Amino acid sequence: LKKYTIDLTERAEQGKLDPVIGRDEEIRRTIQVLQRRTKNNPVLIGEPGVGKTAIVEGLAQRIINGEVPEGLKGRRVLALDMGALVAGAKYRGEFEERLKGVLNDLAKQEGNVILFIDALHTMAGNMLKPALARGELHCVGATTLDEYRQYIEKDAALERRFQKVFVAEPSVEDTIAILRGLKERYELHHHVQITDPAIVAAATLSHRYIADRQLPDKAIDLIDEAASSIRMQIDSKPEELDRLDRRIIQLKLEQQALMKESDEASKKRLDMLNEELSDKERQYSELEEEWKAEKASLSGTQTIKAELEQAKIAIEQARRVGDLARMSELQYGKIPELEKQLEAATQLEGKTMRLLRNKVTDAEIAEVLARWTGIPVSRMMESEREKLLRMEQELHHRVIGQNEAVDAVSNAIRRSRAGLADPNRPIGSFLFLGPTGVGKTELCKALANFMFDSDEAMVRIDMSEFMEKHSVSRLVGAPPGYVGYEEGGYLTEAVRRRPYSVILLDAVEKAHPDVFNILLQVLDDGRLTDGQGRTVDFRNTVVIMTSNLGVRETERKSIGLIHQDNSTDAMEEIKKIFRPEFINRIDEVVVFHPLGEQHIASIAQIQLKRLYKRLEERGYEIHISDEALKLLSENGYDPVYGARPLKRAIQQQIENPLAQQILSGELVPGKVIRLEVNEDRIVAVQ
Amino acid sequence: LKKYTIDLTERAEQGKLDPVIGRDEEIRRTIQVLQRRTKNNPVLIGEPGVGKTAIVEGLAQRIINGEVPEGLKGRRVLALDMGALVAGAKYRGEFEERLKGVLNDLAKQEGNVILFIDALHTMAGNMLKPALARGELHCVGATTLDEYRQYIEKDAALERRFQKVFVAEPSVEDTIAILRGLKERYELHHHVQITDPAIVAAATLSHRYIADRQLPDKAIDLIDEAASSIRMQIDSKPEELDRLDRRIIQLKLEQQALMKESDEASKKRLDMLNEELSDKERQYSELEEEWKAEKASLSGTQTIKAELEQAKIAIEQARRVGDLARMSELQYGKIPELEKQLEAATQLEGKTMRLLRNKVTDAEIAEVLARWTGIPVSRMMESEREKLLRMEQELHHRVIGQNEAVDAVSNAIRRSRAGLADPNRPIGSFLFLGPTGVGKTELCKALANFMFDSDEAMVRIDMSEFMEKHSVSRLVGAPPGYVGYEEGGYLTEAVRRRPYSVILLDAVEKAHPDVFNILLQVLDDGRLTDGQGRTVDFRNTVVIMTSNLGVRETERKSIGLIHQDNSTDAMEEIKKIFRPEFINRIDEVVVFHPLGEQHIASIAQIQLKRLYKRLEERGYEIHISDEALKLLSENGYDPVYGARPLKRAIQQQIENPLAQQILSGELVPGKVIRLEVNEDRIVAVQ
Ligand SMILES: Nc1ncnc2c1ncn2[C@@H]1O[C@H](COP(=O)(O)OP(=O)(O)OP(O)(O)=S)[C@@H](O)[C@H]1O
Ligand SMILES: Nc1ncnc2c1ncn2[C@@H]1O[C@H](COP(=O)(O)OP(=O)(O)OP(O)(O)=S)[C@@H](O)[C@H]1O
Ligand SMILES: Nc1ncnc2c1ncn2[C@@H]1O[C@H](COP(=O)(O)OP(=O)(O)OP(O)(O)=S)[C@@H](O)[C@H]1O
Repeated sequence: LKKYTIDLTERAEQGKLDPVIGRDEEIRRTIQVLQRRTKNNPVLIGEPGVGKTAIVEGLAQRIINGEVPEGLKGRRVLALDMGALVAGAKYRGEFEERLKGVLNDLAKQEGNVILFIDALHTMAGNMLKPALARGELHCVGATTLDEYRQYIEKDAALERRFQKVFVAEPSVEDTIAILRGLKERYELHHHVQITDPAIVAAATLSHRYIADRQLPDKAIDLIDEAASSIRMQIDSKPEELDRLDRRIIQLKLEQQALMKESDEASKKRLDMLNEELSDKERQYSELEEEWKAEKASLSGTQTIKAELEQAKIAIEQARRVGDLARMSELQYGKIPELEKQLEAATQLEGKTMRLLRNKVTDAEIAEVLARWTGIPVSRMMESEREKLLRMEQELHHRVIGQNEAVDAVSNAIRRSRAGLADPNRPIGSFLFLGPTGVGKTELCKALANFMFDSDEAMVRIDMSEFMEKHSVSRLVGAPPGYVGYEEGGYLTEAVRRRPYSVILLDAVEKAHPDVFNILLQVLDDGRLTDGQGRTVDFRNTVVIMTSNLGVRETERKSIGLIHQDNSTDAMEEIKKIFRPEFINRIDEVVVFHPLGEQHIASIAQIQLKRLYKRLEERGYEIHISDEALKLLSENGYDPVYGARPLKRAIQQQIENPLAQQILSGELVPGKVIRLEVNEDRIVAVQ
Repeated sequence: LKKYTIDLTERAEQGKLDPVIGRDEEIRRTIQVLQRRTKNNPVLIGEPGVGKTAIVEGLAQRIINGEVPEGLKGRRVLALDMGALVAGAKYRGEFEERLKGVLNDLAKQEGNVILFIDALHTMAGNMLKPALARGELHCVGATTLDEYRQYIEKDAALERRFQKVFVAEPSVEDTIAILRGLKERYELHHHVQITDPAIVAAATLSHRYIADRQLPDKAIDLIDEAASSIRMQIDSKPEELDRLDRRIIQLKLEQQALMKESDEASKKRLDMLNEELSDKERQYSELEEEWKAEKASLSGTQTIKAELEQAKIAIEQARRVGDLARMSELQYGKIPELEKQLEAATQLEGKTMRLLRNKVTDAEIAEVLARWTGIPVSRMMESEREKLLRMEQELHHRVIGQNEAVDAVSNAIRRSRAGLADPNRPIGSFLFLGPTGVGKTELCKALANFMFDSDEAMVRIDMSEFMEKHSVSRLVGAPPGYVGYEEGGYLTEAVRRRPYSVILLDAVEKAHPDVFNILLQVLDDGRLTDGQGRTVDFRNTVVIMTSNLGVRETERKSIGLIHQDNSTDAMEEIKKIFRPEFINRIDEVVVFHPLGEQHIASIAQIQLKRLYKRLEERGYEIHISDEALKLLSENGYDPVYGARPLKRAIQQQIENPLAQQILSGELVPGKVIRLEVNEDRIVAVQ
């Protein structure tokens, strides 16, 4: 027992370990397990970073304070040491001799040690199950749920002797009570000051966007590491003193260079640099000496921090012994004086700590979490009126015409960012009708590039492939007997990879109606459960649906024809192909129009602009008359596609004779091109 | 104590560590990890040779300069001494005894000395875990990726003990700056001079051809071995001296035989050999003397290297301790003068160096890599445009005929590699018709064997197989839960293995127009989604499509008649059977004709080559009459299948009775065979 167990109550007796904060329902709960005659060995169940070892240790603090119930007193938690057990040796068989010897040793201690085990399922078990079953060994185990189920949930010793009690992770305010629990410990680790929006924003946003790990832990190493970064920033010499310091080192060692001067007559002219030397000396001693004043302020601050910690260790040892006159002479004696000189120190640091910032901001936590997640917290919390009001201009950068669409859609996005919508629905539910490549593709990449900040959030799934009855098994999930019964279909994998994404559904009318029913279910729910066996949320994505029934009616219906016509017979075609309660579950019915010749001209322009970039690579620009712009305007257009042969007319009239000529060497970089017209085409000239 | 530890800091103090170049950021991140109290122990995660130990030692250089922040002021780093554990460990158990005792007197140091351990996955050491749980020491680790992932991913304690730090393989340019750093160390240790394009081209070729190692280490080995080999040339006796040494030692053996003369008219002739001894000994003496002159001057400039480096060491320690008159003494004093007569020595080699060479150049680099890889210096001095011009000639070496294809397609490949169009396209997107066995895969393996230097970049696709809905399931992949998804798409298999491929397609019009549309997605964007759905990028890959619908008119338009008309009536029929989108996708509408009659004779003797090898292995030699060759040309040729029946017509017609005649003994080895013509059969004649 000298070799294999750590007395946790000893380190609690030195105050070497932190107090637990909160979670006394779990503590009392475990106390309600420890009382028990059989199942003397409880099983903690929880995730990493939860606090279960702190449950054990604060339980030991309740032991050493005697605040545990009577009879539970008299026994001492000495937890099983990791790596004292096997431990490390050349042979096999040592493991069982050590197991035996510690069982004889706890046998001769007569229960007065209660034995905690970290990670029960890893640490076999031959001599264990009898002494467990007798109840003589009053140990304690702790593991996770899933690794219990895979270590095993099943077998008779494990389910027999033990009692599983599981926990939750704490709530946001609960984590605030945690950080207000241990913030003094981290402050004397850190010697900084702490803002309250830093910790409530840390718990809230770390709660929201970190789905992997759990409370409290992600908040803990956010606050800890960020505060360490502030320690490194503070404890280094100030950057103005650094930028001065480099040229001042340069003049003081250039002074070393110019003491033994070669020409006292010819290089007597150096005395200007001797005067600048003295000026940099004066301003240098001023800036440095200001920083020494900061060092005196921060030094006295850390002293009254430390002496307040000594007052708290003293008052708590007075709680352990129960010396009440000692408690009064401490709490009236030391504490209010260090409180008032604390407030004088903090108001003085509110005054003169101009250059250095002991206070940490919520903005620091935003920067560190941006360095983990990748999203800037500017994008969370800039002027939301700036981005949300510039959104229309953002669209009319790369999506031309189509004002009604960007209005209704954009306002829907606005009230989505409001939070006024249902948290039991996906974000945006939209139907689009119109030609392809005229801006639909631009709309998807544009909007995912706006909110989801990249074009990658778009997921295209065509429904033209999905015709037969088996199409639902294709895109959703397979039946058994197949690997797709572990894989699922396309959609579940798509949102399964990208939680924050945009879903695109092309030519959606061709499918069987069995598709359309679960389409109604993802319209109602924002959830669906796959062949694999998991629920997949859609509360962080927007479904975008396109059909091509009345797209040969959408080329004509806008602008110049009535929406009641194509709405009547195409909603009638919905009545053939859906029920319009599905239309009740889409949010908007959005219609597009073909482009005016000015739009077509401008998308020819911005289509050329990337070629102007790639000639900016080589060293060229290009000037084009409205004649040749009418050639790309006429040849780049078709009624069936709109803008899709634009690249075709451009490459076929332009890219091949032009870069033909650069493969002839006829074109000199740094000499500008003007694409002047040919006979009836485009030709190139330097 | 003193026995059981290496201090790195006293080594960087005594210059025993190496200077580091350009890794500040991850050092800063490392300090940000090290300032924590828990999980404060970072793990360097990167490939071997990447710079991890150098990051450690350069951090110790910031220690020994005091450049560290005041959070890490005065803290110590001492490296592990495993060899002192086994020093004196006379019996088993004493190793772990000194391990724990050294762990104790380190454990009383308590954070002042911060340990580094490399190769942490190698580290028993379960006993080292609880002292880490106490934090009585402080550690830095360094291991690999999957070592970590099998290492502390399992131990939930150790993932709370540690933390990831990644170091990627750096820029080429900072690696050049690293060589700028230690180039004084390697020129001064290695006695020679090095130019900067040796560093630059060493980085370019070393980065290009060897990715198995990492930066910087491969370039370090190139420079180290390279310049050390130049110094081996300096050591080695020159070639005039050793050729003359051969001639004098033969002159001493032969003349010594002539000195012990017996014959009158034969051996009294020896005086001409004696004056030849006078000649070769004088010339050997003079070239010998000039070699001692070059070794004299080069020895002198080596001494000035040592003297100037002593000025560097003395000025650096002079800047450490701050000895003022020593800094003015050395800086104003030795280093300008030693640079003056240093330039007298480098100018002195600037004239006098005729016999030996000392400056490290790019030819030396190409030699040293040419002696590692065996890849010739011709390959490395090949520019892009060099093989772009050599494409016609080099493929005409293998593939004679089809000058349309090699010349025109060679122009097309120069256009694609040069930058004609949008880079989001496949490199080669054309149509290459022709019957089977007349040059198709011949030209495929020719192409990939030219531009990718191997035949293996090939996959062939049959559209006539692909008439169904499992077509797409075959070539690009079945959906999940379907047959063939285990095979996937064989296209996605070979392209997913080799991204630099050449794709063959066969008889395109027999397929379904889904594959014309999947095909149309291929010819656009330089990409495609597979049956799984993820993108398969095509911008590094040439596709080749045949159609056998011109088979008989291809085999008649083969010898003599121009093959442009095959291309154009191919545009007639194929334009009729297709849509003009796909027609505008392909750039050159090509068709592979069968070879000429004399070219058929060339193919025939090409197959005869290995046969004649087998013959002259045994002393045989077949001559062939051109007429019997012509009978093979009309016989083994198929107007349907080209010359595919020709090979089986060779073995089937002649070779089995040829085996009966060689094996008969009738045909005698050591004798010429001519393929004379006894009757309509071809029968060999001795
Ligand atoms: N409610 C809490 N009160 C105090 N500290 C807590 C609390 N929750 C978590 N912690 C801290 O979070 C860290 C991890 O919790 P632990 O006490 O080690 O238990 P754990 O998360 O279950 O880890 P285990 O038990 O080894 S799997 C410790 O530094 C705890 O002090
Ligand atoms: N910035 C640098 N300046 C100078 N030398 C460097 C630099 N980075 C890497 N090196 C060299 O690269 C060599 C190999 O890298 P290491 O520092 O050993 O880290 P490594 O990736 O762990 O290599 P190992 O030890 O073989 S696993 C070192 O010995 C240095 O000589
Ligand atoms: N242009 C050519 N030059 C020389 N030999 C050729 C040529 N074309 C075909 N051959 C011969 O015919 C054989 C088969 O033709 P290939 O070159 O492979 O064309 P193919 O379409 O792959 O026909 P296969 O291999 O039977 S599917 C080759 O192995 C050669 O022996």
